[PDB]
This record gives sequence, structure tokens and C-alpha cells, in this order.
Amino acid sequence: KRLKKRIFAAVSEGCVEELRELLQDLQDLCRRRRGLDVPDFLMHKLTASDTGKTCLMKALLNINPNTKEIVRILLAFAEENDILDRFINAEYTEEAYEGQTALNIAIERRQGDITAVLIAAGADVNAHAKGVFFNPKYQHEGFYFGETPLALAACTNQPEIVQLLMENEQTDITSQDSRGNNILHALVTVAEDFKTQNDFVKRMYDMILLRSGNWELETMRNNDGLTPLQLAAKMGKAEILKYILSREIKEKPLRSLSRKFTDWAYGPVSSSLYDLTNVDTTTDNSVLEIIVYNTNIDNRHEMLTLEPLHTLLHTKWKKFAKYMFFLSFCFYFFYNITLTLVSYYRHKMSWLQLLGRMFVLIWATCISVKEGIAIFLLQSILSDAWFHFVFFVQAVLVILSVFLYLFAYKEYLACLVLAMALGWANMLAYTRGFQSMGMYSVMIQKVILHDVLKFLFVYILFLLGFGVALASLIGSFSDAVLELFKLTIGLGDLNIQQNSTYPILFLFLLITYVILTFVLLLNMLIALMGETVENVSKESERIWRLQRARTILEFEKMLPEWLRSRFRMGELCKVADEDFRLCLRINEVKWTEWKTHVSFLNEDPGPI
Amino acid sequence: IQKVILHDVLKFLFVYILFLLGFGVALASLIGSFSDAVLELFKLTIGLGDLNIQQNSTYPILFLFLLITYVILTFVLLLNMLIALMGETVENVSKESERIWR
Amino acid sequence: AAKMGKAEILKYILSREIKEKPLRSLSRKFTDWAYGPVSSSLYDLTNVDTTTDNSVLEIIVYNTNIDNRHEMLTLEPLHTLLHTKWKKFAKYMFFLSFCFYFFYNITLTLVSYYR
Amino acid sequence: LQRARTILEFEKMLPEWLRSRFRMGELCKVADEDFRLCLRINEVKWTEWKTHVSFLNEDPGPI
Ligand SMILES: COc1ccc2ccc(=O)oc2c1CC=C(C)C
Ligand SMILES: COc1ccc2ccc(=O)oc2c1CC=C(C)C
Ligand SMILES: COc1ccc2ccc(=O)oc2c1CC=C(C)C
Ligand SMILES: COc1ccc2ccc(=O)oc2c1CC=C(C)C
Repeated sequence: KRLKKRIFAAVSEGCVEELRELLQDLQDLCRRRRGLDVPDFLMHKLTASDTGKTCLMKALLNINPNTKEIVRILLAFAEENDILDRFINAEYTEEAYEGQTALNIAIERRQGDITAVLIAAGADVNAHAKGVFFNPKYQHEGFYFGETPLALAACTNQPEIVQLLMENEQTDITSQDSRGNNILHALVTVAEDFKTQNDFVKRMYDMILLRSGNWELETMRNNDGLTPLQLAAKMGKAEILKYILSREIKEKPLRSLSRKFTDWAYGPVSSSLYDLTNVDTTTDNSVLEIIVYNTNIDNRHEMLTLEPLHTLLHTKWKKFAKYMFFLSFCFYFFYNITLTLVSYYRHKMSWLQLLGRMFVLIWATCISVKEGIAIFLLQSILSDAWFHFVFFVQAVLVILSVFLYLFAYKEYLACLVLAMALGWANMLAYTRGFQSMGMYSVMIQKVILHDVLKFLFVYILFLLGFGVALASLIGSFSDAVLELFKLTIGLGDLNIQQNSTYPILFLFLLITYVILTFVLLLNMLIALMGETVENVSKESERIWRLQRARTILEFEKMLPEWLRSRFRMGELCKVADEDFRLCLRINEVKWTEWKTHVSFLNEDPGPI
Repeated sequence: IQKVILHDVLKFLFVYILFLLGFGVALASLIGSFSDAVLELFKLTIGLGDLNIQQNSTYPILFLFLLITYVILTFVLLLNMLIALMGETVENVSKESERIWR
Repeated sequence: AAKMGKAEILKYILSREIKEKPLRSLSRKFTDWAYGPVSSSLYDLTNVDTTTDNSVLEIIVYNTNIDNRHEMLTLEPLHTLLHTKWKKFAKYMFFLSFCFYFFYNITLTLVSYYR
Repeated sequence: LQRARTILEFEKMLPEWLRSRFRMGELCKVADEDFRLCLRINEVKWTEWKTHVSFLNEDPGPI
């Protein structure tokens, strides 16, 4: 048993001669074991039974410059012993690291020739790794490359290994794994910005894709049920998503697997067709929908700047929602006027007094029904869900107050005033929907209610400290609050200063409160400017790009299907043989670079 | 910047006058008197209204609420247009001034 | 290094690791394990932590005369260890001290003459 | 500063036996005849790429 560990030590070192003679000793052990015929006696002596690690495994852990000689001897030892398939394709037995198959290790240790010999040995190169480490619940715990030796070298930027694994016979590029992912998913899953990662995730996405040659291995969906394009949306990885939409290929026999088809070019002017296979909302899950209806990811302002999203989003405003938002704006504007006039300022022939109150009741319900479902469908109060709360609350209190008049409880009038009060509050809520005027204010209403109230929570507590102090100078306590609030106004004067007890002490506590208020009110004035400059100033139009585009698709589901069927952007076009696609046309002009053109949708440039 | 300050302050004032008349009909419901309620609430911007006019006939607890909500929100809004004019009109209107001067 | 407050040398002390085998003992920031792009490390705590009467962290705190204390605390074995001591002790300790003195001021003003 | 000032100021206020429970880091062996209390921090790098030869352990994950 010491002899086994001495081998593991000889595994751990480059002692070539010491490694050889122990195998000569182990060969003599196999000779003396006649009855076993050494199937597993070879296995038992070369492997710790608790962990499943072998001699070839542990040698690939510890890399020395004598490692290549260790490999060629270990493979020479197994081949007389005829158990190399059992030897090389051994795997881990514990639930962590589960089935690692140290061909995986040599990829991770980046040894190309050592990898080539194991391929030349034949090592089941589509070996699915498992284990809690390879599929971690947390980011700090493990590393999720997607359980594939091919995808590992892809994820670890070793393109020659990606090249060398590419032309094996039983490679099976289309493989799936635990969590249901394909090789492109993990490439999306493991990606960052141009900071901290430089374009290899893009390029290794490209390099494997040219070998593919089929629309499948993008049409596949995971166990979550998502395409790599869909998973690009849900993960929100921006830099890969730019590459997907503008993926064009000049090289002829596989120009089919391409997007952004070049329509025509005539010198500095060209036109192009961006594909709409799954971007537009004609399908239940679309690219544009997932980017809108998620708050948890990040960075939604960046992704919407990208081109086939950006123009298509602009067109849907122009043909639908600029009419739709202005119409919704005018109806609720008439609704608030309809509330306040017939409150008490104004029943047989008086039709328009009665039909006016009827018009209030019918429209407030449909808002309350639609918002009541929508709130029940769903973090939230930071953006737009607190707003959709107030629309529902204001609608109910209109309905609730009139129903108090039916049961004649006297608070029907008082609840009616609160309903009309919040009716103008939601009238302020449409002011963000203009391009400019609400949006610098509304997102800073998020900020100015935060920063001034924390000053006011100081200041009201700063108020009541001085208030009980002067009340001790001889409800009168509530009157002392009202007296000291006049000092903020300036209404208190010299004659009220003529105290009964200690005029010298009463003269001190006044002027200390005056100056410190001038200290504090100047301080929040200064500190708001230095903090909210250029950060809240930019984040304002960020949410303006959000909450507009939020509502645009929210208007889109409100339209009927037959009227949607008229308004379909883009057009059915033929980019290749036996293919017909709806695509979006965008004209543009470049001047800087200059190239002759070989890829054409048409010969004739102009619109026919 | 008279081109600019008439644009940016009036859109605040078109909010604020509409922000005025919403509170104006609310306190008028607390018992032309409607035009007098505008003149009463404009005194609050001046500071002329005081404690004795607060002694309402109906619901003093509700009349105490609608005053102080208008005071703070006015201090919110008038501070907001003060901040937003500085961050927007810096260095762009400041350069475009001498452009038109040329 | 702490008392003089020389920052640039102090970064070299804490992350002083050596790959060269026969003297890898005289090293700090021991590499735990690495698997591709993910690695773990062990920063030593020979004299940094306050288990000894004079420690590195103590001298950086309890001096005003030197300079530049914001720079030195950005350094790594200080920075994480300082963050952990907030989380396991002082966020409970400061909030508890905050609530007692908050109750204390209310306890002062009420029984002044109101009751 | 003043946060981290008070943190160590709270530290001396604690008793020794309760401090003895809360000891950050762990006793580990980095070399022969050496045992040290050290702090573990995980991190991720992408830019440079090197094969690894210096190891505390062969097995990456927490056991
Ligand atoms: C009005 O159309 C919209 C609407 C929303 C967004 C949101 C993000 C964005 O970056 O772009 C957008 C556009 C395009 C604007 C123009 C001037 C072509
Ligand atoms: C165009 O109609 C609109 C417009 C705007 C809104 C705003 C919020 C909302 O929840 O509902 C709305 C509706 C639906 C009302 C009807 C009568 C179908
Ligand atoms: C709350 O933990 C603290 C406390 C104090 C300091 C002081 C200096 C410093 O630069 O870093 C600090 C941290 C670390 C914060 C995080 C979020 C890891
Ligand atoms: C946790 O206890 C606290 C909390 C906060 C402070 C603040 C300043 C101070 O000088 O002393 C303090 C103490 C010690 C009091 C006791 C009863 C042991």
C-alpha cells in the first residue's frame, strides 16, 4: 500500500527512472495474480477508490517539464495491459467534480500536443461533465462552462484546441447537457463587456458557427425553453447581441446563414435588410418583449440603442402610439374637468348633467378593471408600478364614494374630495409622456423626495428639539410649534420675545435656531447640486427611453389582432433559394472606407 | 436666454398654475368664492395666510392636511425648476448666446 | 511601514508571492487553487489582525498625524477584513447603540415637567 | 475613516471570550512545519492567461 502511494509520489514528480521500475514491480504483481486476470486489480492499484482519481489524472494536475515523458509511459503501460479504454475514460465518483475525465484537465492546463495524443488514443471527446462544482448555484462557488470539453476550450480562449476538436469523427457539435444548453448558450452565459473581455467570446462564437452550416444549433431551445438569441436577451449580454443582429457573411456557399442582408450599394450609398425572425412581437416570446418586460437584469438603455430594435421601436411610435398616447391624454384630461365641476358647483330633462356623471362612472370602471388585472399579474415602486397603483386607487375611490351615497353614510362627500385630489395627481403622471418636460422632473421626483425628506426628517426633529426648549421658558406645546414655525416665515417679532423668565436665556435660544436653520437650509441647497449633477441628469433620459418604450408595447397588446394584421412592418423578401423572410429596410451612407461590392440582393439600386 | 427662460419657466408655470387650481377647488370644498380661494392660496406663496384663517368650519383635521401638502410640494417644485435649469442650460446655451451675438 | 504610512511599499508586503520552489515559504498571498479564469487565494494574517497588542490595522486607524489614510485602507487584506468585522459585529452594535440613545433623549424631555 | 475608527473602537469593548468565538480566517498549512491563520478571497480574471504551477491544493472546490 506504500507502493501505491510511492507511485502517486512518482506521479507528483518528474522522476522518470523511479516511475519506470515501479511499473516493472507492478507488472510482476500482475504476474503473481493468476486467478484475478487483473481487470480491476490494475484499476484498484492505480486509483484511490474514494475519489476516482487515477495516475494519469494526478499527473495532469501537476505540470512539470518532464510531464510528456510521464504520459508516453503511462500509455505504454496500459497497452500491454489492454485496459486503456478503462484507463483513459475513467471518471470521478464523488458527487462533486462528477465525472471529470482528465482529458478535460489537459484542455484546462492548455497542452495541445498532450491533448492530441489523448485524441489519438481516443478519449470520448463529448464527455459530459457533471458535479456541483461544474454547475454551481452561486458565482463564487464554481464555474459554469456548460459541461463540454469543446465548449471549455471555447470558453477558455484556446482556438487551436477548438480547431483540433472540430474535426473529430464523433464530436457531435449539436450536443445538449444538464440545464439543456448548447455550446452557444454557455458562450452567451459566459460573456462580459469590452472591459475585462476582448472579443474572443464573439470570435469563438463565429469560429464554431462557420463549421455548423445549419440553421439548427440556433433553433434549439434549452430546458428553460430559450434560444441563444432569447438567452442573450434574458442574460442581457449586450456585446454578443450586437454580433447576432449584424451577422453577415460574404463567403458564397453559406451566405444563407447570415443576417443583415445587403440590398444594393451604389458608391457611398447602400441599403440593407435586417431580419425579423424572432425579434418582432408576432411570436409569443420575442427579443423586444424580453428586453422591455424585465427589471432585474441591468443596462436596458444600452441594448435598445442597437439597430434593428431601435428603428422598429421608432416606427411603432409613429404609426400607432403618438395617436394612441395623445388620445389617452385628452380623455383623461376631460375626465378630471368632468370630476371637479359637477362635485357641487352645478333630474328629468337635465340630460347633460346626468349623462356627465354617467360618463364618469362607466370609464372609471374600465380603468379599474384593467389595472386590477395588471397589478394582479405582478423592485416595483422605484418605477411605474407605484404609478399603476395610483391609477387603480384613484379609480376605486371614485366608485367607492358614490356607493357611500347609496347607503347614505355622510363621508361620501369627504371621500369624493380625496378622489378628485388624486385625479390631478395622476394628471401629473401623464406629464412624463412628453419628450422633454416631465422626464427630467419625474425621475428626479424619485430623487428629490429622497434627499429633501431625509433633510426634513432631520429638520422636523431639529424643529421639535427647539420647540420643547422654548416651551420650558415661562396645548401650549403645540402652540410653541406654531410660534417657532412663524420664525421660519418671519412672523414672530420683538414683542413676543419679552419673556417672563430669563430674557437673556430666551434671547440665546432664538438666535441659535435662526442661524442654524440658515446653515441647514443652505446645506441641503448645496449638497443637492453637487450630488445630482450629471448622474441624475443622464439617468433621466434613460428612463425616458424606458417608460416610453415600456408603454408602447403596452399599447401594442391593447390593439386587436385584425388591426394589427394590417400594420405589419417590413416586407416578405427572398434572400436565398427556397427562403422567404420578413425583413426591415434601412438606408444609410458611408464615406470613409471604400470597397467594391460583390454581395447583392439586387442589381438595380433604386426602389421599383 | 429669454428665448430659453420663457420656454422652461412657462412650462413649469403651466404645471404650477394647474398645480394651483387643483388645490384651489379642494379647499373651496372645505366649508366668486372660488376666485377668492385662488387669492387665499396665492397668499400662502407670499406667506400672508396664518393660523386664524386655518380655523375652518368643517373638518379641521382634513383642512390641516391639504395646506401642508401644498406647502411642501411647492417647495419641491420651485426647487426642482431651480435645479433643472442650471444642469440643462450650462455650457450649451452659454455658448449659443455669443453665436447669435455674432 | 504603517507608522511612516508609506503606501506603495505596503502593497508589496501583503501580496508578496514567489513561484520559485525552494523558497516559496517566504511568501504571502498563497494561491489556493485556480481553474481557468477562477482562482482563490490566502492572504496571511501574521501581524495584521488585532490578536496581537500592536497590529497593522490598529496603527493605520489610531494615527492622525501621518497622511493619506484613505489610500492605505483600500489595500486588499485590510479592506475585506474590515468589511467582515462590520457585518458580524458592528452593524448590530451600532444600531443597538443608536436605539438606546434615541430612547434616552425621549426619556429626558418627557419627564422634565410634563409628567 | 470614522466608520472604521468606531469599528475597532467597538472591538475593544467586546469581551475576550466572545471575541474568541469570532475569529476570521482559518488555520491552514501552506508549507512544511508551518500553520497559519489566513483569509480566503475568491476572484475572477480574464485578460492574461497562464498555466498554473503553484497550488495549495489539487482540488478546486470547497470540501
Ligand atoms: C420615438 O422613437 C423612439 C422611442 C424610443 C426609443 C428608446 C430607446 C432608444 O434609444 O431609442 C428610441 C426611439 C428612436 C428615436 C429616434 C429619434 C429615431
Ligand atoms: C385607449 O384607451 C385607453 C387609454 C389609456 C389607458 C391608460 C391606462 C389604462 O389602464 O387604461 C387605458 C385605456 C383603456 C380604456 C378603454 C375604454 C379600452
Ligand atoms: C462596510 O465595510 C467597509 C467599511 C469600511 C471601509 C473603509 C475604507 C474602505 O475603503 O473600505 C471599506 C469597507 C468595505 C465596503 C464594502 C462594500 C466591501
Ligand atoms: C453598547 O453599549 C454602548 C454603546 C454606545 C456607546 C457610545 C459611546 C460611549 O461612550 O459609550 C457607549 C456604550 C457602552 C455602554 C455600556 C452600558 C456598556
